Amino acid sequence: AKQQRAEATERVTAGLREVLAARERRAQLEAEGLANLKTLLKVVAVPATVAKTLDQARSAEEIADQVEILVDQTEKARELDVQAVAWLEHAQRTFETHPLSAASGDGPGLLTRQGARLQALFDT
Amino acid sequence: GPLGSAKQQRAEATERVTAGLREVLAARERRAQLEAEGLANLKTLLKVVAVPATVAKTLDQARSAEEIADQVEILVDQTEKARELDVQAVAWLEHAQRTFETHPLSAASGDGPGLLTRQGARLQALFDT
Amino acid sequence: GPLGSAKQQRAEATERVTAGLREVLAARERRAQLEAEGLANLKTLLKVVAVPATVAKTLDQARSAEEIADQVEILVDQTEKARELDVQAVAWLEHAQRTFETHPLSAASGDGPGLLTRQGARLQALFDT
Amino acid sequence: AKQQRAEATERVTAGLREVLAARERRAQLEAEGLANLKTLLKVVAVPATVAKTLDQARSAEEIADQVEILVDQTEKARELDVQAVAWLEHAQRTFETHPLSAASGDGPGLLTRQGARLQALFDT
Repeated sequence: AKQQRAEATERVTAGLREVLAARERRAQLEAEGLANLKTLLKVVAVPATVAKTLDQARSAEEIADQVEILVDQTEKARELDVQAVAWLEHAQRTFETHPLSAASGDGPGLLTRQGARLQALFDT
Repeated sequence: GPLGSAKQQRAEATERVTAGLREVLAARERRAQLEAEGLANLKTLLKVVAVPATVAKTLDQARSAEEIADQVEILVDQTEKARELDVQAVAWLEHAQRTFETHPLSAASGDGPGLLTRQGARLQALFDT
Repeated sequence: GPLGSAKQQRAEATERVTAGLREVLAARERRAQLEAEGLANLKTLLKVVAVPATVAKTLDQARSAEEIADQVEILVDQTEKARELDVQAVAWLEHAQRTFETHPLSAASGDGPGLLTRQGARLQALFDT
Repeated sequence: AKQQRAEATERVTAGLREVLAARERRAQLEAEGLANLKTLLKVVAVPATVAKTLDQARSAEEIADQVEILVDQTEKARELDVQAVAWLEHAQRTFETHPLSAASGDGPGLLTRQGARLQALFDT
């Protein structure tokens, strides 16, 4: 009867030893995995935004969060773009007719020199 | 009298000259004030459509339509540079998604979906347009 | 910017010119205003001694020292003409007194003194000076 | 007794007749005297003031009144003269020093041309 109680106290201690050991090993490997994830992600050029923060990321989760941030920034850039173009075609039209800027006998409109690159923005 | 009416003819001559300058000067001061009014209204007209914060913080202070035109050239450049960053950001995000689907630290395992699974929605949005 | 700072150099040039006229005009307007102040004080100075009614009613309205000078020439002439009337008036009054002393309608009779007897006082006054 | 009463009623009527007659005669002569007084007065030139009124005078008394008036006017003229000279020497002095009128490098004072006749007035 006593034999089974001694054997049990030991199966627990060995169990802890095995659990602690398996954890320390999984940790070290996951670290390697995180290091290599970062390497893999860098194969294609990394936006400056996240690059300087990507390396400091302490888990894959932090990298994913950093991705979300970039996606958010990228959405907001596109709607500024939507405003910016809306205002620029408005600003162009305004400049074409206004006496302080319009194409007179005294030379072209103030925005004629920029007429080229403006039409680029509008179509695309 | 002899003295007094002669003196009066000199005064009228002095005034006709002073009046002459006054007239020229006033034409200038008026052309100025009207151009100023023109600039004020130019700004009002431009603001009818919402002004990008970039341009707004400097637009009201503009001392001529030329300065406003320069402020436009700037916005155009910023917007071009934003648009080529958009290309970089999407190329990398397309790569990151691909990377995440397959990597053991992030892949959809038996333990729940991939880490970027919840963002697949917003991602495919960016990709098509 | 390229457009805006060039425009600024033209504005400063326009203003330097406008400022130039403004400066010339102001020098004139100031020389005028000071001469005006001079005239006002000329009048004040002249009134320190009582001004003959002749000259007074016109002195304040005077548009220059010249008009005041003319108004003086006048007073001098009036005063000369008053002084030669004084000679006529006294010659005749001397004659009238002499006439009255002897004429039966006026002479000191037994009925009381001559008619100009009561005025002999004021008469001899006029005569000596 | 009755003789003296009749004679008395008549001495009164004749008395009135004589009184009325002596008065009408004294009147006519005094008139002649007034006419000739006027003539005598005119031997020496008559001031314009009184001349136009001297002829209309209806008695010697009115002529004397007209004399008084002339004497009054003549006194007042002399004291205006006293003022006028007082102010003119003051006005001269003022003009000599004041910048709007003074003898400059640009020609003499405004009252220099009148300097001559002014000194006439001051001395006499």
